Order: sequence, then structure tokens, then C-alpha cells
Amino acid sequence: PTINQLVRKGREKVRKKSKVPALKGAPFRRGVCTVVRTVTPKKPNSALRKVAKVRLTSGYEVTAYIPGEGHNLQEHSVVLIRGGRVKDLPGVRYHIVRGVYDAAGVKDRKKSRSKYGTKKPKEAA
Amino acid sequence: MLTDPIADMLTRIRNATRVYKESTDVPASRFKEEILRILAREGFIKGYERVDVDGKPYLRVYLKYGPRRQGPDPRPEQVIHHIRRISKPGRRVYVGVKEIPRVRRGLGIAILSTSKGVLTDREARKLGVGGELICEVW
RNA sequence: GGAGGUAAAAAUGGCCAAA
RNA sequence: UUCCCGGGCCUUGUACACACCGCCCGUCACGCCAUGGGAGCGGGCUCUACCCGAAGUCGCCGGGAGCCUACGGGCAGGCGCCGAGGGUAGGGCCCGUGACUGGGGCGAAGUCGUAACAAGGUAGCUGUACCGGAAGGUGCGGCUGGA
RNA sequence: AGCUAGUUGGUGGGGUAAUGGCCCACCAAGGCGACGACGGGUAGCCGGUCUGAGAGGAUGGCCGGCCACAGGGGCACUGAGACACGGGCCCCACUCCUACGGGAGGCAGCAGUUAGGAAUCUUCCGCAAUGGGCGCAAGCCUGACGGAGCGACGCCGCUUGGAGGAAGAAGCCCUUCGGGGUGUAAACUCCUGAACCCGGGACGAAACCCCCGACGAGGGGACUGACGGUACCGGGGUAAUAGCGCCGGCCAACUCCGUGCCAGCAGCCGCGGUAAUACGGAGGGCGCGAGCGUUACCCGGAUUCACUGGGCGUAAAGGGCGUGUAGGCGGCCUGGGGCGUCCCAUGUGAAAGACCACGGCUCAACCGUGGGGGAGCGUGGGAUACGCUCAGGCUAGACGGUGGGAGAGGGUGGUGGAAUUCCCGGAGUAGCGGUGAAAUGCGCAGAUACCGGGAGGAACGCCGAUGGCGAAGGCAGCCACCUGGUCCACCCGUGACGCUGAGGCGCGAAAGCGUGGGGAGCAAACCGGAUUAGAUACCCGGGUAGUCCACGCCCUAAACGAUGCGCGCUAGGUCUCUGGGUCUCCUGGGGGCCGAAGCUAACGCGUUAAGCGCGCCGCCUGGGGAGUACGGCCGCAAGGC
Ligand SMILES: NC[C@@H]1O[C@H](O[C@H]2[C@@H](O)[C@H](O[C@@H]3[C@@H](O)[C@H](N)C[C@H](N)[C@H]3O[C@H]3O[C@H](CO)[C@@H](O)[C@H](O)[C@H]3N)O[C@@H]2CO)[C@H](N)[C@@H](O)[C@@H]1O
Ligand SMILES: [Mg+2]
Ligand SMILES: [Mg+2]
Ligand SMILES: [Mg+2]
Ligand SMILES: [Mg+2]
Ligand SMILES: [Mg+2]
Ligand SMILES: [Mg+2]
Ligand SMILES: [Mg+2]
Ligand SMILES: [Mg+2]
Ligand SMILES: [Mg+2]
Ligand SMILES: [Mg+2]
Ligand SMILES: [Mg+2]
Ligand SMILES: [Mg+2]
Ligand SMILES: [Mg+2]
Ligand SMILES: [Mg+2]
Ligand SMILES: [Mg+2]
Ligand SMILES: [Mg+2]
Ligand SMILES: [Mg+2]
Ligand SMILES: [Mg+2]
Ligand SMILES: [Mg+2]
Ligand SMILES: [Mg+2]
Ligand SMILES: [Mg+2]
Ligand SMILES: [Mg+2]
Ligand SMILES: [Mg+2]
Ligand SMILES: [Mg+2]
Ligand SMILES: [Mg+2]
Ligand SMILES: [Mg+2]
Ligand SMILES: [Mg+2]
Ligand SMILES: [Mg+2]
Ligand SMILES: [Mg+2]
Ligand SMILES: [Mg+2]
Ligand SMILES: [Mg+2]
Ligand SMILES: [Mg+2]
Ligand SMILES: [Mg+2]
Ligand SMILES: [Mg+2]
Ligand SMILES: [Mg+2]
Ligand SMILES: [Mg+2]
Ligand SMILES: [Mg+2]
Ligand SMILES: [Mg+2]
Ligand SMILES: [Mg+2]
Ligand SMILES: [Mg+2]
Ligand SMILES: [Mg+2]
Ligand SMILES: [Mg+2]
Ligand SMILES: [Mg+2]
Ligand SMILES: [Mg+2]
Ligand SMILES: [Mg+2]
Ligand SMILES: [Mg+2]
Ligand SMILES: [Mg+2]
Ligand SMILES: [Mg+2]
Ligand SMILES: [Mg+2]
Ligand SMILES: [Mg+2]
Ligand SMILES: [Mg+2]
Ligand SMILES: [Mg+2]
Ligand SMILES: [Mg+2]
Ligand SMILES: [Mg+2]
Ligand SMILES: [Mg+2]
Ligand SMILES: [Mg+2]
Ligand SMILES: [Mg+2]
Ligand SMILES: [Mg+2]
Ligand SMILES: [Mg+2]
Ligand SMILES: [Mg+2]
Ligand SMILES: [Mg+2]
Ligand SMILES: [Mg+2]
Ligand SMILES: [Mg+2]
Ligand SMILES: [Mg+2]
Ligand SMILES: [Mg+2]
Ligand SMILES: [Mg+2]
Ligand SMILES: [Mg+2]
Ligand SMILES: [Mg+2]
Ligand SMILES: [Mg+2]
Ligand SMILES: [Mg+2]
Ligand SMILES: [Mg+2]
Ligand SMILES: [Mg+2]
Ligand SMILES: [Mg+2]
Ligand SMILES: [Mg+2]
Ligand SMILES: [Mg+2]
Ligand SMILES: [Mg+2]
Ligand SMILES: [Mg+2]
Ligand SMILES: [Mg+2]
Repeated sequence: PTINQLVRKGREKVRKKSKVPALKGAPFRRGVCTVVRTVTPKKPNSALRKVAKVRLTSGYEVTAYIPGEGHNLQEHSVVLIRGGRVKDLPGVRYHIVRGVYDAAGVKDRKKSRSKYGTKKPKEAA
Repeated sequence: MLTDPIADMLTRIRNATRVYKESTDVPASRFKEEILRILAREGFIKGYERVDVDGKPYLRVYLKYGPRRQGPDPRPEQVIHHIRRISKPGRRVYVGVKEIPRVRRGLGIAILSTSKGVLTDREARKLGVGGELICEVW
């Protein structure tokens, strides 16, 4: 554009929108599940991923992913939403923090315990 | 209608250096003579002279080139690699004495108009005037 | 000799997968 | 050597490249999500008109009635305008919700056909108009992104 | 996209410490708005903070400055100062007390409770210091403050030892079994010594006060510490927490076993369906280390809104075309002003923060003291090249004049011939049409082939082209009228009169719409005959809107050169259209091809640029959703922007 056009119209800012609507960018949100089930992934994959429809403290109701192997989440279990989507699950853009109020840590887990919320095991060594 | 007669003169020269001509005719004006005088004092051209073309005043700018190279593409090197206008009529550029650009660590010049007259980046910085940054020549 | 120029046929091929 | 099958050289077209046993289009069936319309319903903000209108400043009276140390005075008190707010009515914007309904995105292997890419077997595309389960067909005109 | 009743101005008043419609009475009809009023949404603002090479982008928490509020709302009183946070009045909501009629309360002060939330502290100590109020003073008050407490929340410092030590124990992992790795790692030997125990023990404090001196200057004397018996010094003295993430590429770190598109991982690309360095565990390794990872948010990378610093033939992007309003930009010469612009001087640009030095805490974090200019703005003085303005002059731009030229440029009226269809007449037969082949169809009711006459509508063969004209759509028989654009020669006149152009206005193929007319051929829809598994198609026979005219709408397109307009410069060769000349040849306008330099991602472009530059407008910012929905405007509708 010309210099006369820039002083008239100007340049537009980017203003990127959030990929996670957590009410002003809250890092975490507490909520209770409504239904616990499994959904199929996209074409490049095939399995039964454990998810849960969580109704949080803000009226919203979005499904979240349950990581690890084995859980204890029920229809009336309170969880904590973390964030981050699942590439293979359409609609799932959140994760459930393991080790919170009603979400227990992965049993027999030893490598990555900061994630999945597992305590430090002690075997006299 | 020559919206920018100063930048047009710089392009008549730029179009002649790529075709390697001896001289080219540019419209006559006292301000354009001050620009060509700096180009001749700095050693970018051989000089100029007030000529007459069909009864109209013109200025023949004798171009300057380097020695004839060897091998493929023996075209001689340019003494004026590129000349372009900075302060355009659509966006006027005015600089002081501290806000003067350094053209190639001093290897190139920057012609700019001041109240004292048409000076270079070195002359205007020594006299401490500055003004409208006309053009940079590298 | 330069343009204007000739159709009778006939559908389909599961998903993912080698620097 | 026209035709059927396979093959060689050059050229031409391609949206094919696990390479035409290729690619690919739309409808229909099922599931998830968001969104438009929808008899309407509910809430929030705001605007206009009028009715009532506390406290209080200001203005008038202070008299058939009050208190005062100087009285052509002061105070109490009475009236009036404005006025928080409340009420009635009608509008403006925004949001939530609603039987039903429209189209949309997304979801390994469901049904129907062959539209396009090789003159894709009717060159293709395109604006408009009509028709048709569906891609789409046809009319009029245009384009080379065809010969 | 329009807004405005105290609305804009005047006069006279009320009120104020004081101007002002701040409020009132009368008068005038004004005031604001694309330079974005009005309205909606969000938000306290700044010094600064974070990021960034810079320009910029993001942000306003501690600290400092200003503003605004003190349960929501209104109001005044006192007062130098308040419409007052711990003053007053009233209304509302809530809480408490009531002898039931009428009373009290306002943590957004310090702590602390409850609720909300992912989450944010002690109902601590002292007025010793600094500061504030009152008091002459003694002194009182001070949840300001100075401190202590909780919390890896951040930054900085420090410890979990140091030196030896096996060709290299045990266990565990790998293996080709020969061995390799954990690994000087461990045990073990010496040395030091964080913790802890004992003793000492502050700086921060000097005045106010008291004496000499005149309760002044000057000199002398005394009192006072929360932190706290903390820091710190000295002596003695124990080998004394390590965790977290990752190891397919990006990206540093590789092997075994278990599972087998299951379980699972995943920031992007993507791994897993029987030998996975990508899942889970093991060993080993890599990176950090009282931290390490995850989520959320800001900047960067992103030159991916491009001022520095981007693009639009085919990737996203040139408006369908023109005419023009505002605006933006503008040829050569001479002076006046000095607005922009530049220089100098001066004031301001608080402190803190940032930067550079030096220094205080044993170092650092932190903190103290110096130094350096910013940017902007006010004032005085100077410079005048350029941009601006004023005045004068000029001709190369632009327009005009005189004489000529070509053209399907447009509108109006008239007019010609060929061909098709139908009607009439004559002659004449047993088929004609149509296809790949057929069949519907037409035909002994006299069809098709032929001659003659008539009617009517539409389009104009040859010329004709790779041609011309127009801004675009678009324009083709012939004649006339009205009328637009354009080119050349003469250099005759005006004299900067110029370019572009948001908006507006006009034109705008085909289709479609309204009213009236017309309707020969063709032909959506429709009906038949074929084809096919099916044919709502392709082929064939019929056929209605429409195609045609007038007037009025509709505003779209592959409206294309997918290339906005104007100007200047940069080799040519060749064909062609059309003017001029001392018409061999030169020169000007226009339409093509091949191509110097150059440009391009390539194809290609290349004086008819997509090259080199300037001015102005329009448009792009990954794909689908989608040119959709909502709203607005336009339209009879279809529908358009
Ligand atoms: N924009 C998406 C739209 O998809 C449309 O197509 C949609 C359907 O037509 C299509 O359905 C396809 C079908 O075409 C095809 N012949 C068979 C196939 N199994 C179907 O697949 C669909 O359905 C199955 C379950 O039945 C799903 O598991 C699968 O994810 C889905 N793609 O799948 C699409 C939706 O996933 C059109 N292509 C078009 O309008 C557009 O591309
Ligand atoms: Mg959320
Ligand atoms: Mg897979
Ligand atoms: Mg992992
Ligand atoms: Mg099928
Ligand atoms: Mg296939
Ligand atoms: Mg697969
Ligand atoms: Mg051969
Ligand atoms: Mg096929
Ligand atoms: Mg393939
Ligand atoms: Mg709705
Ligand atoms: Mg009296
Ligand atoms: Mg009211
Ligand atoms: Mg509604
Ligand atoms: Mg719906
Ligand atoms: Mg087709
Ligand atoms: Mg096809
Ligand atoms: Mg076909
Ligand atoms: Mg066909
Ligand atoms: Mg086809
Ligand atoms: Mg069509
Ligand atoms: Mg049809
Ligand atoms: Mg056309
Ligand atoms: Mg008034
Ligand atoms: Mg706010
Ligand atoms: Mg940068
Ligand atoms: Mg409160
Ligand atoms: Mg007073
Ligand atoms: Mg107060
Ligand atoms: Mg209080
Ligand atoms: Mg408190
Ligand atoms: Mg809670
Ligand atoms: Mg004190
Ligand atoms: Mg004091
Ligand atoms: Mg304190
Ligand atoms: Mg061993
Ligand atoms: Mg050691
Ligand atoms: Mg002391
Ligand atoms: Mg004294
Ligand atoms: Mg010691
Ligand atoms: Mg890491
Ligand atoms: Mg590596
Ligand atoms: Mg294995
Ligand atoms: Mg990995
Ligand atoms: Mg692993
Ligand atoms: Mg970023
Ligand atoms: Mg940037
Ligand atoms: Mg730029
Ligand atoms: Mg770009
Ligand atoms: Mg395209
Ligand atoms: Mg394009
Ligand atoms: Mg165009
Ligand atoms: Mg103008
Ligand atoms: Mg000028
Ligand atoms: Mg000036
Ligand atoms: Mg400062
Ligand atoms: Mg030091
Ligand atoms: Mg007859
Ligand atoms: Mg017969
Ligand atoms: Mg006849
Ligand atoms: Mg003349
Ligand atoms: Mg003049
Ligand atoms: Mg114009
Ligand atoms: Mg039209
Ligand atoms: Mg038409
Ligand atoms: Mg028509
Ligand atoms: Mg119709
Ligand atoms: Mg009609
Ligand atoms: Mg017909
Ligand atoms: Mg078939
Ligand atoms: Mg037909
Ligand atoms: Mg075209
Ligand atoms: Mg066109
Ligand atoms: Mg276009
Ligand atoms: Mg030419
Ligand atoms: Mg080249
Ligand atoms: Mg070319
Ligand atoms: Mg334009
Ligand atoms: Mg459309």
C-alpha cells in the first residue's frame, strides 16, 4: 500500500484467540464428571481412549482425557481440568490431572511420576 | 508530468549504467545541478554540462565505469552500484545531525539537502546542519 | 490451399501400512 | 494391421505417484459437536412520558398560634421548585432458553449411482434460468484454465 | 452514520474563594459529525515492568505521582480545607438488640472468620529508630512505621564432604559367553568439618532534656532498643537430605524384556496390528539440581499487518468500465515571509527504576554515593537548500485554433437480397425424415423432390483478416440524419489550467422480471422414440416460456490480458492497420510475434513489461465453515452489495 493509505487505514493487529476457553486463561479448573466412557480415535489410529464429560465450576461442560493405565473415575467424581488437547480425539481439548481430589495416581508407575501423579515408592533401597 | 524530477534523474542514470552508455540527457534545474555536482566531486561520474536539446535546457551526465573484466560476462564493474531516492514526495524524510545514517561504514555517501546547501553525510556532519535526506549512494 | 475439423459402445476396485 | 491381447521409440494430456485393479463427487443411513430460524418464554442494561416523592440547599410566609439577651431582628414552624427512590405504560440493545426445523463440521473399512482428473468416454469451467434421488442434465451468453 | 433542550450563542441575574448554561428569566437558531460525532463493549492513567538488534509489541502487580470510591444511592452542616473510610441526615438490602414503641452496625485500615476459587499469610512484638497529631515542656496517641511469624512464590548465597583406592569385590544390565557396563562408583584408610554444645556480645542512639553561655551561636553532662542475648567473635564438636524431567527427528542421551492398531504415547511430523532405540518396566545414558516438570498468559522467533521491513498474470489479492467530489501528490526561473525543516542557548522532562563507575552488608541478591545524555514541550536568537505561502515571469506538461485522415463507436428513420417456415396454384408419384443402426414422426385425405405467386419473423453470405472501433459491456447487408471518441501536419493562442480519485453518479453480455406488441427458425421446461441394469442425459421426432421491438427494472460473469490509471528512462529484428514528409527512406499513433540488459519460484514478461522509478486508488494475510448466517441498504420477484 501507499504511505497515504497507511495513514488512512493502517495495519491490523493479529489478536489471536485462545485454543482453551478456561475463563480468562485460568491454568486449572475444578469440575465433576457426568459420564465416563471410551471413544474411538481418528483414521491413522485405533483404540479405546478413556475420556469423561466434565461439568466444571463455570457452567461449561466439555469432555476431558484420562491419561495413564487404569483409573477410579465415576459418574460423581470431582476432578481437575489441566488443558491441552488430544490429537486423535475430536472435541477433546482438555486433560484431567491425576492425583487430585477424586482422581488417583497410576498404580505401579515408576518412570514419569510428576505426570500421572504417582508417589515415590520405597523398597529399602 | 514528472511527479518526482529528482528521483527520475537517479533512475535515468541507473538505467544507463546497466546499458553502459557514455552520457544521458536529464532535465535542467538548479537543484539537479547541485546533486550532479556532488556526484562529480565524489567521483561517481565524470561530470556534467549545460546542453541544448531542441531548444530546451538539458544536462548531459557523463557516466563512469570500472575496468573491463575478464572471463564470462566481461562487462565492467559499476562505480555506481545503486542509487535511489530516500525522501520521497509521499513520505518526506528529515534528519538532524545525530540521526544521520552511516552508508556502508563510510564507504558510500548520502546526499542530503540542508540550509547551507546540498551537502554529503560527511560534510553535513562536520558543519553540523543536516536536513532532508535526499538519497544514499552505494 | 487456409480455416471450417471425427467418437456408437461399457459401471465399479473395502481400511491402514516400508529411511 | 482397421479391430481384440501384450510390447518398443517419439510426442501430447493429467487433479494419477503402494502409480487407472489410480483418483474422485454428491445424496442417503448411523453417532458427536457447534450454529441459524422458531409459537414464544425468562433475565440484564438503557431511554421516553406521567404519578407518588424522604433527607437536604435555595426561595416565599412567619400570620387568627408559639420561644428569644437589644424587636424594621433571630429561631421554631408552614408553603414551593429541585430531588434519592418507588410506581404505571411504551420502546432500544444484549444474553439465556424453547416443541420443531435448516444447512454445516467431524467420526478405518454401511447404501446408491459416475459427475470431475487421460476428447474421463457428451471438452471442462462459468453467470443466469428451468428440471431431476444424487452427483448432475439442458437452454442462452461468455472463458482457455481444451483441440 | 447521523447527533443535539440548557441543546449552541447573547443580555440580565443567583451561586462560588474564582471563570464558566454551573443554575434561572428573556432573546436569537444555533452547536457536533467520515479529521469518525452519537451509541455499544472493555479498561483507572503515568514514571515504569517484560520482550525485542532496533523500530515496535504486550502490560500497569511491589514502589513513587495523579484520579476515583468507603455497604448501594442522594444530600447538606462545621470548617482554611470535606459533600468527609473509623463525622451527620434520609431511602433501600442485610445483621443484631427490643419491655414490640423504637434502638445500634458498616474491615476497599491491621490481624482474623466465612463464602467463591486452581490459589494467596500472624486474631505476633514495640513506639527503640523515621515520620505524623497535640502540647512551650514533661509527655500522650500512632496496626504509618520499624520488626518478628507462615509459604522454595521469586532472586541470591550455602550444605549433603575432601584426598587416596582394583586390569577393577557383591548385586543388577547386556553378550557373539571369551567378556563388556554401572565404576573410583562402593567398602576401606586419613584429613576437614554444616549441624549442634559453651562463653562473650552489638551497629542501628542522637537529639528532645539538664548546666555554662542572654532558655540564641558555641561547649559540656545525663536517659532511652522491639528486633534480642538475634547478627557477629572465640572455644569444642558429628561424615552428615537428593530429587525431577528426558533419551525417534526437531533435541543431548541406547540396549534388554513384556504388550501386539490392545494397553498406551503425542508440542509438530507422527509411533503401537509378534523381534517397537517413539507404549510399560529394567539397566545405562543426557540435562538441571532443592529443585525439576506440567498447565495458563505476554514478547520473540513471525520480514506471518512488512515505518525500519511484504505482496496482488497463474500461489490469497486489480475494483466489470468510465465520469468525477473530498483528500493525497505535482514542471522551469526570480524575489518576500520563515509554517514545516535544521542549528544554538535557556527552562522543564520529580524521585525511584535502567546504564557506567566507586563503595556497605565476609560474597551475591539487596542497598548507598557520584556521572551521562534522552525523546517530547515552552521561550529567545540564527540559517533558507528542500517542502509551504505570497508576488512576478516561462515554456517542454495540459487544453485550445487552422487544415486534413481512418474506423462494425452510439442513437433515429428508411431500404435490399439469399435462406427457413406456412398458405395458394400447377405438375407428379409409394415413400419421405432421421441414425452408429433404428424407431417414434410425416405420407395414397396427393406427403418428400420441382416450378410459380403470396405472407411473416429473425440474421446479414462473399468482402472478412492473424483486420478495425469503443472506457468496459460490446459493435458487421445498404442509404440518410443526429452524435461521441481518436490520429496527423502547421507550430498559431491560453498558460501549471496537471495526475489519481474514498464517496457519489452514469454505463454495464447473457439469463431473469413488469406492461404492451411480435413470433419464421431455434429452443430451457414438458411429451414421445431409441440407448442402458437403470436415462429424469448424451442421439432422434414434436414443443412452451424465451430468443425479436418499445418503455421500465434486475447489476451478475472465466465482465480475462485472471495484468488499476498517469508520467519519465532502458538494444533491436520482423508482419500488419492508419496519417505526414525533401513519399528509396524517415517520422507519429495502433494491433501481433521473436528477442539486449534486466525481472521472475518457474512457466514466462520484455518501449502494447510482469524491467528500472514516482504519484494516487483498489485488494491479500493458511484451508474448510462461506460469499453462508445475522443486521443494514437496494429489488416486483429471482436475488444483489
Ligand atoms: N465437508 C464434508 C462433507 O462430507 C460429505 O460426505 C459425508 C458423507 O457423504 C460421507 O459418508 C461416507 C460415504 O461417502 C462413503 N460412500 C461411505 C463411508 N463409510 C462414509 O463415511 C462416513 O460415515 C462413516 C460411518 O458410516 C464414518 O465412520 C466416516 O467417518 C464418515 N466419513 O462422509 C462425509 C462426512 O464424514 C460430502 N463429501 C461433502 O458434503 C463434504 O465433503
Ligand atoms: Mg473452560
Ligand atoms: Mg496407527
Ligand atoms: Mg513418557
Ligand atoms: Mg457401488
Ligand atoms: Mg482403493
Ligand atoms: Mg491403521
Ligand atoms: Mg527401437
Ligand atoms: Mg475406474
Ligand atoms: Mg494411489
Ligand atoms: Mg436460538
Ligand atoms: Mg430592626
Ligand atoms: Mg424513576
Ligand atoms: Mg430468543
Ligand atoms: Mg439443529
Ligand atoms: Mg459432464
Ligand atoms: Mg465420467
Ligand atoms: Mg461418461
Ligand atoms: Mg453431446
Ligand atoms: Mg465429460
Ligand atoms: Mg449452465
Ligand atoms: Mg432435461
Ligand atoms: Mg467478452
Ligand atoms: Mg433556562
Ligand atoms: Mg473496571
Ligand atoms: Mg524482531
Ligand atoms: Mg464490603
Ligand atoms: Mg463554611
Ligand atoms: Mg473522615
Ligand atoms: Mg472501617
Ligand atoms: Mg482485614
Ligand atoms: Mg472453596
Ligand atoms: Mg515513634
Ligand atoms: Mg517522634
Ligand atoms: Mg510493617
Ligand atoms: Mg561387579
Ligand atoms: Mg571421593
Ligand atoms: Mg545504638
Ligand atoms: Mg540547648
Ligand atoms: Mg566454629
Ligand atoms: Mg528436558
Ligand atoms: Mg541425538
Ligand atoms: Mg519385543
Ligand atoms: Mg519420546
Ligand atoms: Mg521406553
Ligand atoms: Mg508466540
Ligand atoms: Mg512482527
Ligand atoms: Mg512497506
Ligand atoms: Mg507475502
Ligand atoms: Mg485457482
Ligand atoms: Mg488467484
Ligand atoms: Mg481490470
Ligand atoms: Mg483535487
Ligand atoms: Mg514544486
Ligand atoms: Mg520556521
Ligand atoms: Mg528520574
Ligand atoms: Mg563490596
Ligand atoms: Mg401443393
Ligand atoms: Mg406415390
Ligand atoms: Mg416454392
Ligand atoms: Mg506558439
Ligand atoms: Mg505562478
Ligand atoms: Mg479519472
Ligand atoms: Mg444488463
Ligand atoms: Mg437480455
Ligand atoms: Mg433477454
Ligand atoms: Mg418465471
Ligand atoms: Mg419479456
Ligand atoms: Mg424443433
Ligand atoms: Mg450401462
Ligand atoms: Mg430436441
Ligand atoms: Mg480473455
Ligand atoms: Mg471478457
Ligand atoms: Mg476479479
Ligand atoms: Mg508500435
Ligand atoms: Mg537473459
Ligand atoms: Mg517475448
Ligand atoms: Mg484505480
Ligand atoms: Mg452470488
